[PDB]
Parts: sequence; structure tokens; C-alpha cells
Amino acid sequence: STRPFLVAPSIANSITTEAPAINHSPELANARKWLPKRCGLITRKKGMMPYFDKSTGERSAATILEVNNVEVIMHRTSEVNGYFACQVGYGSRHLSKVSRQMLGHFASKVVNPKEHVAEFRVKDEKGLIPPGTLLKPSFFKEGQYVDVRSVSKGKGFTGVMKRYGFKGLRASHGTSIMHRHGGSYGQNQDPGRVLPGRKMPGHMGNEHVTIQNVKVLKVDDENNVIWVKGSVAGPKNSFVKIQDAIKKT
Amino acid sequence: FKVRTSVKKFCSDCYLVRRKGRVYIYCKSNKKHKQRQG
Amino acid sequence: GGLLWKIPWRMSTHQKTRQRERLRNVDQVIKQLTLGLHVQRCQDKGLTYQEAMESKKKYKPRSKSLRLLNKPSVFPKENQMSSKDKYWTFDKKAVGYRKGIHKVPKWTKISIRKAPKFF
Amino acid sequence: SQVGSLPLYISPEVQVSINALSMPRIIRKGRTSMNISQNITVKGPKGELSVEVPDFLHLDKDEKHGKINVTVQNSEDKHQRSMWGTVRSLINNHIIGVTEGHLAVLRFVGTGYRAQLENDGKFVNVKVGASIKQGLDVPEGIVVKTPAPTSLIIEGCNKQQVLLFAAKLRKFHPPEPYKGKGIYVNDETIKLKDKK
Amino acid sequence: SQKIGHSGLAFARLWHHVDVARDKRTLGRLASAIAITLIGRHKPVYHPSQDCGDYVVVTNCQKIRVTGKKFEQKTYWSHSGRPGQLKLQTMNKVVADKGFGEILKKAVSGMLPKNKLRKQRLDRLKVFDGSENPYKQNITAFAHEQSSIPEPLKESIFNQ
RNA sequence: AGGUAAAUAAUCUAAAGGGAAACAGCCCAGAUUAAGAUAUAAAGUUCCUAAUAAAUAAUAAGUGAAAUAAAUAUUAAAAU
RNA sequence: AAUAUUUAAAAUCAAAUAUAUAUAUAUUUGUUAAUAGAUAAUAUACGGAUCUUAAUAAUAAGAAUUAUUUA
RNA sequence: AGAGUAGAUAUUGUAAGCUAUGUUUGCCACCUUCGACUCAACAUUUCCUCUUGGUUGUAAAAGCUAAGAAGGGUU
RNA sequence: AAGCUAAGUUGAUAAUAAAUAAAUAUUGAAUACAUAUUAAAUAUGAAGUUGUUUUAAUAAGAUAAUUAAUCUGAUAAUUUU
Ligand SMILES: [Mg+2]
Ligand SMILES: [Mg+2]
Ligand SMILES: [Mg+2]
Ligand SMILES: [Mg+2]
Ligand SMILES: [Mg+2]
Ligand SMILES: [Mg+2]
Ligand SMILES: [Mg+2]
Ligand SMILES: [Mg+2]
Ligand SMILES: [Mg+2]
Ligand SMILES: [Mg+2]
Ligand SMILES: [Mg+2]
Ligand SMILES: [Mg+2]
Ligand SMILES: [Mg+2]
Ligand SMILES: [Mg+2]
Ligand SMILES: [Mg+2]
Ligand SMILES: [Mg+2]
Ligand SMILES: [Mg+2]
Ligand SMILES: [Mg+2]
Ligand SMILES: [Mg+2]
Ligand SMILES: [Mg+2]
Ligand SMILES: [Mg+2]
Ligand SMILES: [Zn+2]
Repeated sequence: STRPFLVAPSIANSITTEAPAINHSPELANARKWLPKRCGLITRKKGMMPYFDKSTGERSAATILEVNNVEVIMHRTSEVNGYFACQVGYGSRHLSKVSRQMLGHFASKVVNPKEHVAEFRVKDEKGLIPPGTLLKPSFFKEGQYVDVRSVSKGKGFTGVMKRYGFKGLRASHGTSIMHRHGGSYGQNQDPGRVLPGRKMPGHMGNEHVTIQNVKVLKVDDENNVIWVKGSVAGPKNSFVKIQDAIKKT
Repeated sequence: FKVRTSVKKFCSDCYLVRRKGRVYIYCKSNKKHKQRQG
Repeated sequence: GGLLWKIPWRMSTHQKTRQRERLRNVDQVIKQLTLGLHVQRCQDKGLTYQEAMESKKKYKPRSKSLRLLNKPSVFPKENQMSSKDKYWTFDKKAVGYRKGIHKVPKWTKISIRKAPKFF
Repeated sequence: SQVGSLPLYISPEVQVSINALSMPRIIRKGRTSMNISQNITVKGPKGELSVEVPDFLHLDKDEKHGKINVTVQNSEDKHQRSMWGTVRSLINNHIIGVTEGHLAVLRFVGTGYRAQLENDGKFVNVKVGASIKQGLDVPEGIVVKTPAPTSLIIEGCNKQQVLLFAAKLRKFHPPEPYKGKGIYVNDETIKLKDKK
Repeated sequence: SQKIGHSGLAFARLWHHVDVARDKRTLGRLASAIAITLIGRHKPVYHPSQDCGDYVVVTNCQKIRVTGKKFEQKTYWSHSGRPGQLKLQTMNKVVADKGFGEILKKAVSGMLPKNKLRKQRLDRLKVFDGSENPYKQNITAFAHEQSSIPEPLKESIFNQ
């Protein structure tokens, strides 16, 4: 009845011993990490306008981050995925735009075809929100601090003056044909090569930018927007993550 | 501490110790007599 | 000293064994030379080869260089020699007044058994 | 050797046992080694406490006169001989602790230099010239008590642990030479400098 | 004449277990022993032009022997190319990061011949800090060895 | 001084081969053409890399492991 | 145990070889170690890996360092 | 040696001794551009910042001297 | 006016934690004393180290769909985030 198999004595008679835990494991990394105790929500940077404090009279530039159909699609767990995170989805998209596979995924998770999806990593299993629920601006409290991730404005192929604040050469006094140049780019033969990471002209902007400890000036569920003190990376209609500030409480 | 190659005990109250692969001379009476071998 | 003559200051075990073997070979050669002379002298007197080989009283060599080589005070055998004189020459300009024999040029051919009494 | 040869006296209330460990560990030096197998215990009135010890060492319990001896398999082995004098001394200290108890008096010296039991004995608050509050938690086994504010007493079964704790307490402010001023553990002295 | 026949078994990649808890060799000597196996020098059919070396599964690698004070002294180096980026890690640190198996692998890599097959040979080495491993089922075994092993242990292994 | 000036010997010069990591001059040894069984030289024999097993001591410093760094200091060890 | 030198086979003793030979004479050989001192600029740099062993327990490892040797 | 109110070794340290460095001025002869601007990379023999030993010459405060330390900074 | 900009605006100098350096201790022999250990045990300790934080790269893993009247991409057009 049983299948034919041979087993080595060396592997059978080996005394059982558990492996020690390693730093470059997922679970150790998770333990190390500095993470927020609560989920976040995806937003769109609609624009920017003044916020007048009515008690003091102080004016503050505030960016208006709109919150539309923001929904916990699913979430990830340490036993399956190696970490705790809430996959949030923002907005509504047409059928036409969304891939068949993506549409099927959304149907399975029981949400509308979504405009932008993103994870929000958390410390514990307690931080996970039940899936399918709708996240509104009232999630955040007025006066609380939040970290803000988004892709910055694209600046194109930039020079070393704009990239790195290089002083450049003089305007007059003989200076020929190199007024905005980086000057020397190395050393005569000891290196015999431009060493890695030498600040040179290149593409700038259109990279991710976390902005830490920004104050939530105002929250209102009526207009579907979170007011946030100061600037946020990227153009108008750019997607903006928002989670509680790890540094500030 | 007088960090030096030569490390002799000065007074009777000085005592030599061998720690961390270095000869230390501590002293119970005079604190100036503290020495270390390199 | 920009050119690198990477010669170690001391010999390996295998080098030392080879040196010892070489020393032993020169002693053997000397022994053979004396033995053959003795045999020849026995033959001249009127013995057979076998009889000469058997002989109790072996004849010592009359020529000077051979006689000197036979003497251990002048030319010692490998078994007689000190550990130091097998592997270290006398070099007056070196510190310790000593230098590895392997540093001598053509040390594999050139013989040097006897060092000075206190150097 | 001269220490380890000295026999240990025991009173009927105290029992010095010995037995093998559950999982013996081996200390590996450069050339020599040292396998910790046995585990001596000193049970008594005030408490009980143990010493993990090498295989080469073993006791010799005598019924007559309450003596016990300690010996190693090779006294001419240097490491073993060194261990022998240590272990005997350790078990003597344990005996002393379980029967009598080890003590460590700290006297505070200075204007407004004093100790206080803050967490019902579980945290010795120490005020010794600092804006920030200073102190540390008492370990298990250690019992602290304060007859005066400026004179604290630490008490325990382990001579090692109590005196370590005392040293830690002192470390906040050791005695200064100019004014005999700080925290003095037991009979501690300091040569006071001339004022000038 | 000697070469003519069925050569498939000669060039067969066997799988060699080594329970490091049982093995009494030090790290470097063990690594050297492994290297030969990985190359295929042990087998007489070997030729330098052909990779014909076996798999080596190392297990219970946490109990590997290292002499002296090498565990807290011996430094493993690394360098990207950009100056001021020399990464020097002590053996214990490396172990903490990855394991004792990583350490063994490095030794084995250094032992191996420096050419296009080296990487392949290194890959064939399968090291494990503890006991449990997927290749348990594929170590070379014989029917005559089966009496030594108890009945239910074999079944448990098969299940695993 | 990898300096300079000559004395003696060798090699290079004009010398390929093995060793010395790599190497004009050091250690072996001189390519007429092959063959590859046997003796080998200097140098080697854990792996990279052709080839190894022992004995008695010492070191614990990775000292050292083919390019030996000094006076002096400390700690031992023998002998008187 | 303490004090103070020396680190030696010249003397001395022991061992071995050669001449008359159970002895004498002559010759040859045998007398410390570790650490610190220690040190610059592209990058660790014994050529590299790596090398100092461990009972339970292996048909099995235990310098791959230094010194004197053997097969 | 000698200064240091006294005490060579807190701090100082003649002349002579033993080394390291390859930062100066030379020597050799294998080998036939100073400064400014710009951007700097590396070292540590550390000037500042952090930790610490000594300081009859650390009462305090400023110091002096020494050990660790090249993360950040150094008109 | 938009845009772009700094003279402008907003934020950050990335914790907690772990093991350490010099240095400071505990018990304690070897060595009747002494000795923080170049012994066994037990503790403190730095703008440094490990990390943490941030960016870029990579893609283990995960959800879903699976020869298609509208599967997934590309070529094409109108464009700019
Ligand atoms: Mg300008
Ligand atoms: Mg112009
Ligand atoms: Mg010349
Ligand atoms: Mg010519
Ligand atoms: Mg040639
Ligand atoms: Mg010629
Ligand atoms: Mg010829
Ligand atoms: Mg070394
Ligand atoms: Mg070297
Ligand atoms: Mg003599
Ligand atoms: Mg270097
Ligand atoms: Mg080599
Ligand atoms: Mg004077
Ligand atoms: Mg002078
Ligand atoms: Mg002060
Ligand atoms: Mg320094
Ligand atoms: Mg850091
Ligand atoms: Mg600002
Ligand atoms: Mg004592
Ligand atoms: Mg003490
Ligand atoms: Mg810190
Ligand atoms: Zn003193």
C-alpha cells in the first residue's frame, strides 16, 4: 500500500534543533521598525489656500487634500505577508480604464474600480481596520500631526546649480563659456576616475517625498477635504498619502 | 592616567593589574601613580 | 629598495630537510673517496677487492685536502654539525652576526660547515 | 589551593548539596577548556541560592563535626587550582548569607544628601545634588531599609549582589576629596586634602 | 576501452548530507572538505573541463566549530567601489545578520576554483542553521541502512 | 640611496623551462625534433593548485602562516 | 620560600665519534618564552579561502604557526 | 640632569640614546608651473562638539595635560 | 494673468532600542594578602557602532484574470500631470 522510500541514517538520526533567529529576517525587521499604531488614507492634493485662525488672527497657507471613496480594500498580516498593513484604495475609475484582472480583484474585495491603491503599514494587528469600510476626513482630529508622502513636481533635466546649489563660475573677470558649470569633477589620477555619486547634472523631481509632522489645520466631512498646514509635494491632482506622525505622538 | 611604554610601580601602595591585554598600574594612596602600558 | 627580492629571512621545513640531505651527500662522497683509496692501497699491497673491504685496519688518506675533510674539527659531518651551522652562516655585517644559508649565493652547490667558535 | 584546602563548617539547619545540570555548558578558552556540569546549592533559614560549577570539582561531605571539604581532580592543573579557591570561597559566602545574611550600610555625607524608599522598598530614590531625580530598582533577593534619611542599609543572601548594588548606589556620587562628601559603602575612607 | 559503457551513473549528481552537530572538524577544514565534493574531485570520472560535482546539504550549522577568538575578532570585508565605503563586519555580526551557514558558504566560495563554474558549485551547497530543511528527502540512501533507523521516524520524515 | 667608484664570482646582457604571488640580474636548470614509462633539481604536498603522513617540544598572541621593527617596559621560565 | 645575578656547553656535566682501549687522550654536540613598544591618507591584503579542537560519539577532525627530526 | 614656593615624572624635560613618518630643506638621477575660482573625496597625528583618567600645582568657574572618538562642523 | 522663482512659505538635524571604546565597578581565586577577569561568574559606560528615519533600486510574497463579441500590451490620434 505504502510507496517506496529510503531515508538516510544521518538525516533520520539527526537530533532536532531549532535555528537561531537572524536580523535579516522579516519578523526581526518588523520588530525593529518605527511604525504608526493606526492606518492612513489616500488623498488628492486639490490645491492650496489661506487658513485664518479666528482667535489669534494668524494666517497660514494650507493645502486642501480631498478624500473621495477612500476604502480599505484588504489588509496584510505577519504570518502570510511578513508585516501588518492596510491596502487602501482611493476614488472611482471607469471599467474601460481598469484591467480585467484588476476588476476581478476589486470584485473579490467588494469595492468599486479604484483610481489609486496603496498600502499603509502599521505596528500591530490592532491597528488594522476592518476591510470594506469607508474612511472619511473625520478619521483625523483637528490639530493632530501627520506624515505626508507624495511624488514631487517634475523639474526635468536640471543643472548642478539648480540640483545641488553649486555656486558656478563668475559672471565677468575673464570667465569663458562655463558660467553655470560644476567646475572640477575629480582628481588627477589617484582616483583616475570620477568616483560614484559625484554631483552632476541630471533629471530632478518626480520622486517620492515624505513630509513629517504636518499639522491637520481643519477637517470637514461636508466638502470631503482635509486641510493641512503648509506645503505638500507634487502638482495639483497628485495622490497624497496621509498617516499619523511617528515622530510627533 | 599616564599612558606610556614603560610602566613601573612607584610607591609601595601601587599595584599592577593585567586587564584587556594591557598592564595597568593603579595605586591606593597616590592617584598620580596611575599608569597604563600603551 | 624599490625592486622586490622577496626572499624570506628563514627557511621552510622542506628546505631544511633538503639542506640536511645535501650535507649528508657530501659526507657520503668523502667517505667513498677515502674508501676507494684504501681499497686501491690494499690491492697494491696484494689483497683481493673483497679482502680489502673486509680489512680491519682501514688506511687513512695521505693527501692533505682529503685528510682535512676526514677531520671533523675542520669538516664536520651532518650528524656532528650543530642545528645552527646547518641553517645559518656567519655574516659580520648582519645583526646577530648571522644570516640564513639560503641567502648565500649558490648555497645548494657551495659548502659551508664551520662557523667561528663564538659567532 | 591554600584557600580551597580550608574545610567549610556547616550547622544542621543548612544543607550543601550537589548535582548535575539539566543542560551542561562548556567554556572554551584558547587552548584549555572548562565544562560546567555540576550545580552546588546552599539552602538555609533566610533563603536558598546556587553555584554552577565545573566537573573536575567535587565535595566531600563528612557527618562528624559538621565539616565539608572541596577538591579538584588535578591540583597541578593551574585553571582547576584557580577555580578551587574561588568555588570554596563562594560557597562559604553563601553559607554566611543563608545563616546570618550579608549587609551593606551606605552613609550619605553632604548638605541635603540622603536616600528615600519611593516605591514601597522597590525603588531606592537617591538625592545627591542633581536637578533630575536619581535612583534605581532593588533586585530580587535584596531588601533595603532606611534607619535614617542619610544612612541607608542594603541586605541580602548573596554577598555578590548586595555589594554590587551598593557600588551602583555609590556611583551616583562617590566621596569627593576636598570635602568628605558623597556616598560611603561600609568602612570606606578618603584622605581629605588641605583646603587652602 | 575503460571509458566505453553507460556513464549516466558516474556523472549523477548525488546529494551529500553533513550534520555539523556530529562533525568534529573546525570551520575551515570542513569548508575545504566540502569544496572538493562540490568540484567533483572525489569521483574518478572527473575532468577539469566538465562540472561534475555533487550537492552538499549542510545542517545544524549553528553548532559549527571555530577556534581561537575568531568568532569575535575575524572581520569579513566588503567594498562597492565608491571610496569611504569599506564595510567590515566581525564574524559574530555576520552570523547575527544571516547565520553560521552564510559564514560556511563564504569559506566554501573561497576554497572553490575561480572560473565560470564557481557560482554553480556554490549554489549546489545548501546550508541550514538548524535541523529542518527541504532536502531531507533527497539525501542518498540505501536499503541496507534502513534497519538502523527506527520504524516511525522514517514515516515522519517522509510526511515532512 | 634602485647612489657613486672600482676588486672577485655568477647570472642577465644574448637564455627559453621549474620555483620566488606577479619578477632581466635571486634559488634550480641550459629548448636539435618528438614521445611521456623511470629517476629527479630548486621549490612544494588542507582547498584555490600537481603532491603527506608521523614524532617530540613551545606558542594562544591569529603571534605567525615567502618581504623578521629598535632601545626600553611588564609578565612569566630555567640555572646559579 | 626570600634576596641578587646570569640566560651561559668557554669552564662544568651529560651524550656521541676517533686513536691505545671496561680506562686515558683528542674532537664534536646540548643552555628561555610571551605581550607592549607598533603608527596616514582609493580598499581587508599571509597571493586568496582559511588555519590554534572537543568528552558524550562517530569504519572519520584535532595547526595549515614556531623549533628539532623521521619516512 | 634641571625648573616647578617644598617633590625629577600636576605641568615642564638641556646635551647624549632608540624609533616612526615621507608633510619641509636637501642628496641620487631609474624617470625629460605658483596663486585664485569651482567642486571637492580621503586620512586622523582632534581645533570645536560627545565620553573619560591625572591635576600638594582639580574648592567653584575658567584652565593645563593625557585616553577613547572622524557622526556633524571647522570665516 | 499663468508659469517659474527666492527676498518668500512649510517641514526635517530620524527617536526608543541593542552591543561596545576609553574609563568606572561587584564578588573572587590562581598567589593565606591583593587583584573589575591577559580566570569562572556579575554590572555601568560615548556626537562613535549596530540600527532607526529618508530616498533609489530590486521583486520573495500576495489578490485577481486566464485564447479573449470590450484578455494584456504596442503602433496611431488629442495632450500634460
Ligand atoms: Mg553667481
Ligand atoms: Mg560670455
Ligand atoms: Mg647602480
Ligand atoms: Mg645590447
Ligand atoms: Mg630565465
Ligand atoms: Mg651563459
Ligand atoms: Mg642545448
Ligand atoms: Mg597575522
Ligand atoms: Mg608579511
Ligand atoms: Mg664543549
Ligand atoms: Mg592596508
Ligand atoms: Mg603563500
Ligand atoms: Mg628641583
Ligand atoms: Mg635632547
Ligand atoms: Mg572645574
Ligand atoms: Mg586617537
Ligand atoms: Mg550613528
Ligand atoms: Mg525656514
Ligand atoms: Mg580574597
Ligand atoms: Mg577587591
Ligand atoms: Mg549613543
Ligand atoms: Zn603609588
